[PDB]
Amino acid sequence: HHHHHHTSKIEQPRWASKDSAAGAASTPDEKIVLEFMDALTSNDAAKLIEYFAEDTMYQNMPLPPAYGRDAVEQTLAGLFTVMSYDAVETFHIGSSNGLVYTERVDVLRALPTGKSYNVSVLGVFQLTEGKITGWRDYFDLREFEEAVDLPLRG
Amino acid sequence: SKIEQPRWASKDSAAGAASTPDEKIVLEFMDALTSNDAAKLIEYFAEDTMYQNMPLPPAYGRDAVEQTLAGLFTVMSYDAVETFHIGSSNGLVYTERVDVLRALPTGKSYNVSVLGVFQLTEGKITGWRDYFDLREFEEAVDLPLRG
Ligand SMILES: O[C@H]1CCCC[C@@H]1O
Ligand SMILES: O[C@H]1CCCC[C@@H]1O
Ligand SMILES: [Cl-]
Ligand SMILES: [K+]
Ligand SMILES: [K+]
Ligand SMILES: [K+]
Ligand SMILES: [K+]
Ligand code: NI
Ligand code: NI
Ligand code: NI
Repeated sequence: HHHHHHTSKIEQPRWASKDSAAGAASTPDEKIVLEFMDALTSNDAAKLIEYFAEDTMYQNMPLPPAYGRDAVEQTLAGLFTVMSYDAVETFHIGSSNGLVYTERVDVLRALPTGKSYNVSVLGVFQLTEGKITGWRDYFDLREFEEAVDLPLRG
Repeated sequence: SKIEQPRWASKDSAAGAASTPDEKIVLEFMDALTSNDAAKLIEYFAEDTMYQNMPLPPAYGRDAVEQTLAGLFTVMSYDAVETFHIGSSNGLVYTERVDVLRALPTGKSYNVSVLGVFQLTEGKITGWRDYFDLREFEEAVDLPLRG
């Protein structure tokens, strides 16, 4: 067992547009996505999975995709066993053609190690009738792993 | 040596097409990338810009950006950049794409899954940030970039 380490709080980057609309909802889809982000910090897969279509998809890119609502829940749940969302901060959101884009920092705690880390993520969401048909997050896995002693690949 | 379109790519035939003047530019900026000319690419940038491949430190200012590009270009070159999804809002443009990248010391290639954001002011880039996993690139082409 290891104590919860300090949770370093979130830098507001120099490149963060200070047009305060850039990080604000503008479509019903965008509104949904932002709401979904807020749900992450609940670390509850049953809460999250309701946002998804049956015919959906989910992938942290340095990690294998989950195809199908059933696969996605397993992946989500799997993740929630070694890590936990403390905070999700979306600097920029935007949409087009059914896709929504979020520039974020996620604040995560590796459960086994108790270590915390702030992750630069750019995610894309696909919606269809208010339901997530795809969710893909882009980030660098090695530096999260190293930061919190949690080898996640393989 | 091609790029297969992944089963999750929007079949919306507009999704990957440039939709606004800012998105036309970004799409052009990336054909320009296969030139692998830092001197040319910097044309698209404003003086008050920044550039970061997020696994690597940011480059602030146009001269930094150019140099960091030039440096990158010493060890690698693009061969292709296919863009599946493109969209925008509030002067930011997002691209989901695949960069085929070749390592100059080893000759080995790797297709990189990328999601990038661009900030434009009056048709000039004032921010370009690519999100991707660095490790699987290195491991693929045997070219370390973050010791
Ligand atoms: O932001 C990412 C980082 C860690 C894996 C899941 C999360 O969605
Ligand atoms: O697309 C990325 C992948 C390799 C590092 C630089 C490039 O911009
Ligand atoms: Cl799909
Ligand atoms: K700047
Ligand atoms: K917005
Ligand atoms: K839009
Ligand atoms: K488009
Ligand atoms: Ni231990
Ligand atoms: Ni301890
Ligand atoms: Ni501590």
